[PDB]
Amino acid sequence: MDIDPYKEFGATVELLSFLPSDFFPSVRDLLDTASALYREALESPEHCSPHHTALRQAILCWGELMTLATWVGVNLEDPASRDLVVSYVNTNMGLKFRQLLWFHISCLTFGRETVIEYLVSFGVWIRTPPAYRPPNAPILSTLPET
Amino acid sequence: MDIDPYKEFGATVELLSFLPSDFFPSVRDLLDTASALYREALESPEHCSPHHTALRQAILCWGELMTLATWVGVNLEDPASRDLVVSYVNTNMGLKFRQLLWFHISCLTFGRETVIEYLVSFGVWIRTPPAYRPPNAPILSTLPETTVVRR
Amino acid sequence: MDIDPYKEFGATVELLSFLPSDFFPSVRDLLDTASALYREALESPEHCSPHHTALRQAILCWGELMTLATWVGVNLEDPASRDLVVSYVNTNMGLKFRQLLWFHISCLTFGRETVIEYLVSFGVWIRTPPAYRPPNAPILSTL
Amino acid sequence: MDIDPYKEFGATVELLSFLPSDFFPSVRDLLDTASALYREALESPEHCSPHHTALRQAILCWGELMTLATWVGVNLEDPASRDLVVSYVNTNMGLKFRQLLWFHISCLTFGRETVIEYLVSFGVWIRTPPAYRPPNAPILSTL
Amino acid sequence: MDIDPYKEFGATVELLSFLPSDFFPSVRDLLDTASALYREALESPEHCSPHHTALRQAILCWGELMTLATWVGVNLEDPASRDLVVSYVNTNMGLKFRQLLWFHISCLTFGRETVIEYLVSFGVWIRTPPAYRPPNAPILSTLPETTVVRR
Amino acid sequence: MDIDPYKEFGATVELLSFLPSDFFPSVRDLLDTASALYREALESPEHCSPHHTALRQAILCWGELMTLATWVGVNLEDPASRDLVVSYVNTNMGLKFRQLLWFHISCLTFGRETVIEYLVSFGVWIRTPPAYRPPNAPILSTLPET
Repeated sequence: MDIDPYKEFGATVELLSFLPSDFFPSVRDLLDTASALYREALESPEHCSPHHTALRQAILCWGELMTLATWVGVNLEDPASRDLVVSYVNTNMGLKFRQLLWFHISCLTFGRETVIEYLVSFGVWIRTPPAYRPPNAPILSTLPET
Repeated sequence: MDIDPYKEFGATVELLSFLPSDFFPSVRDLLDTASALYREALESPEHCSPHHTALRQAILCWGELMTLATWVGVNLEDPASRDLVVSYVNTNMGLKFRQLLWFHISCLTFGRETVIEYLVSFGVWIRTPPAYRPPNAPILSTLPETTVVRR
Repeated sequence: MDIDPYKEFGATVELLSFLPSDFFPSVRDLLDTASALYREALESPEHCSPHHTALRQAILCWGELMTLATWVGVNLEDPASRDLVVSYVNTNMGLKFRQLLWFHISCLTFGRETVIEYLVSFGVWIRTPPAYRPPNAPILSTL
Repeated sequence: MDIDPYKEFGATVELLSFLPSDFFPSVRDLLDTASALYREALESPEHCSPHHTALRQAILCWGELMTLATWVGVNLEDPASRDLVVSYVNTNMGLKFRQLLWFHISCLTFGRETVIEYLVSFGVWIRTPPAYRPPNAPILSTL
Repeated sequence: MDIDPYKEFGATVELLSFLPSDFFPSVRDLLDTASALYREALESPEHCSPHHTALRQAILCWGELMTLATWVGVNLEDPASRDLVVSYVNTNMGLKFRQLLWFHISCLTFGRETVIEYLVSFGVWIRTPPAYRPPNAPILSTLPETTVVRR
Repeated sequence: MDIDPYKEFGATVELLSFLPSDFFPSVRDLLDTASALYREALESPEHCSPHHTALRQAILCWGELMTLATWVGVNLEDPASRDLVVSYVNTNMGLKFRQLLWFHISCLTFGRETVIEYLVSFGVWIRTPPAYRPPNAPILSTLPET
């Protein structure tokens, strides 16, 4: 079908592409963050959020992708095609997967509407010329002010 | 017909004339901003606002200009004239379209009165020689001058 | 973004396609009509209507296109490429621009709904084979 | 002073420009129509209407012009200059005078607003290209 | 008659002398600003304010001076004296006109008391020697610089 | 812009041109009259009228024009162009300046509406043939009748 995973939460693939691709963290860092913070909740029998549900699904999808990478590295003799497919998996699919993981984790942490507003503001700040914008790049924090 | 596109919305050409050419982002950046923010409203059959209407019209003009640039690059085997026309289109007319798109988008985003007050203050800042003015120009943003998002 | 300009006004490119391209008046005649009727309203500092807004936008766009044509005729030495560019601007782009001007002006004048029923009725009259097509084609009026 | 005569009545020179010059009837036919319909009102000692006032003024102006033509034909010996002046008076000035007479008479007859919508509708019909221009052009009536 | 055009409004020539002569913008930029956001009032038949009245008078004087410059460039076959007169008019006579225009425009926009206290504060900032002079100077502005607005 | 200085008071350049140009007094006489009558008010920090404001502005404009004439007479060696520019300043610009000064001073003295009515009546009297008009030319006075 024509399914946008972000629209049920209030965003779009176009909105998450409004940001650079080099901005999103690594799949490993995102998974470590998730395991550090929301592990008990993801491993629980209760849903506890659509965010939690989608996050479980994405984590398992990426685990299957890593299993595929390993099966390739083993059963494929051609080093060219081997490394080629592995690079494809790690980069092209990893980009979307870390987009999704970042979105859901940042939502759970700070706030869904907050994350959406941050997407918009950062995508505008990056396209604004430097002299006519704030110097520091936007960022999300849970550390209150004084 | 002596028409000012900004007089309808309360601004004026002489008011935006003080904005340098380096202040406006690229046409592509502005179009991406619009398509990411107000796309479902621009593609909507409802007159959401005059800003939306003018934005649609400007986007379509720019699409036709891109079509023209492509047709030129194809049908003009004279590289000199071809590149010359393409540069004119992308620079001189692109400047006006950047101006217009930026005005309408910034209005939709922040507030029309806010944008107009910002333009006034920025004209004041830019008309001043550099020595007798602060180094950093005014900034229009929904964020604080410190870019941090809690909640 | 695929932005149909006539969607917010209740029509579509596929709906105006009922009209041929040779049916539309000249940009000059359309602009003369506009300047004769709605000049003071287009020069006005008010959102008189969305049609007024779009009409201002289109007029300024066409003015910039004429500026382009003149700048070309001046700064370009190759007469072949010069004439090619000028003819393209005048004909191909002018087609869409007079489509738009005609639509919005006919709206202002006769009614948006009236223009829409005119479009459908002209589509009927043109789909009609010639043997049974009446000579007097549809047209707008107020009398 | 730039005094548009049709402004106080709701039209403009640019609006009547929609009408060609060969479209207007002859001064003689217009005056015959006036004398057949509104003669007793124009000879009346009352401000029947601003149209009546302007019509009286125009008729007297044209009468003085005819007097000029006759005085020329009498007192001028150079037939070249005589014919030149007479032709100029009859054609160039007669054009404006029959414009004015037609406007005011059609007002009296059918309605000022009706005349205005007629002007705009005729502008449409004439901007229309011939292939899609209906043969039957707009016209005023009461039936 | 000692006619200080600024004491009618609360200032003086000596109060505006705090501002250097190179601080004032161009006559053309000032005219564009006026035409942009006070014109409908300037052309009105109503006494909007003494600022408006004095501004009308100054604009008309400057228009007549431009007329004079043109008439000179036309009727003076001596290019030397021609350019001399033209440069005098453009620079020496125009300095005072742009002083006056800046004053009245800024008083119409940001207020009169604000402009006066701004003159005072800028006089302080400029009397201050450079080693102890802050980088940023007083700059008239309704908008705070880092204005992050979310809607 | 398109600015008429007389319309904010209720007159026009066309209305002040409705009178002859040889009718207006000299700039010197007008300035002497102003200094004799309204000097304290023009030198005061209070506005006291739009008339007073415009009059101050015009006086200073004419002072700058005289300064220009002097600077010319000094720095210009060519006597032809020197006298030419000086005559232009004195005559062409002086005409408008004395029109303005006369208008504002007569307003302050007698009455704005009175001055307007006088403009109209005098411009009609001058164009009327002599035999069919009053013989004496109109004039403004503050001297009441008996």
